[PDB]
Amino acid sequence: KEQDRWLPIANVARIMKLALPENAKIAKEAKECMQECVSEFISFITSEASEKCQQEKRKTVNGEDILFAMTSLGFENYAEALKIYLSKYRE
Amino acid sequence: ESPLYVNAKQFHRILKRRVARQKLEEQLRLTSKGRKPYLHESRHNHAMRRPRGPGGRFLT
Amino acid sequence: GTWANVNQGLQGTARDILTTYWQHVINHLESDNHDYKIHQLPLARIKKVMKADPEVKMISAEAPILFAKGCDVFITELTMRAWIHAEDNKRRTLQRSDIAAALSKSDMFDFLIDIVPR
DNA sequence: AACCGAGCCAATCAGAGCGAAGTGA
DNA sequence: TTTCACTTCGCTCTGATTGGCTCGG
Repeated sequence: KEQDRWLPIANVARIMKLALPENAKIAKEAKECMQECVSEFISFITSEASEKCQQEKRKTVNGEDILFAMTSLGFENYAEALKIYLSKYRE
Repeated sequence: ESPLYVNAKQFHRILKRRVARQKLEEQLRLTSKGRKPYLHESRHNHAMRRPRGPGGRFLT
Repeated sequence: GTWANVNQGLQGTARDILTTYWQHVINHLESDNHDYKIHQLPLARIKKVMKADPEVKMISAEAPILFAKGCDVFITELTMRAWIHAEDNKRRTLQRSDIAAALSKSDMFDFLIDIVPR
């Protein structure tokens, strides 16, 4: 479970690598920090979506709940960009 | 340095997440467990035994 | 408005680059032929992080799909924001302090106050 | 001078993906 | 009773995990 509370570090560190110049290096420190930030990002947004689902007496968190939670929590750019992505997944 | 007022849209969820992480810290001790040198004994022993080049790299 | 978070707290060249990156993300998410089996992050591990919350019961396949994409954009824009501080200090190595410095520029990152203490 | 630590390499096997079966509202 | 929408099962197969050395900082 201790490895399960984060996304795999190699996957996170690869995305960081592609974000930086070819000559750039990343401290193990920074990879672990990013790993912790990403996991909080998921849990923070999920918690907001989860509480609204419990209030409306719905057992299932869906894509639309994640987008609504993103807007509520001040990730408006994320929600708006992913809105088209969800509708194309559903068709 | 901790501010009194943070992002108004996030503050209440931040408090609830602090409560949620405290409860996971009580039951699993995960917030303070720390990181193991390696996750898996099998993958460790693998890496240790593997044929290596003179530069300490895994061989071609 | 909706896109304030893209440029929030950034100056000069950094503003143009992050805006161009977000226009690149928007163009990609608006594209018509996605393969929903191709992601940088595993869906099962995203779903496990969500299920760490005992308040969460059942999760639609939609949610980890949105997060896979969302988390990529998050990691990318924060790493690009953090790199600014490495360049400021004439370093080729990204350090934890570079991420901490980046978080302080936008209130969008306030939810990480406990993950990366100030 | 001495020290610190991230990239480099690729094979195993933990586990991610997936179809089938199980669950319940 | 069947249907719907998820979980859990069973299994196949793949890509994340992994450390000794170098040499710039």
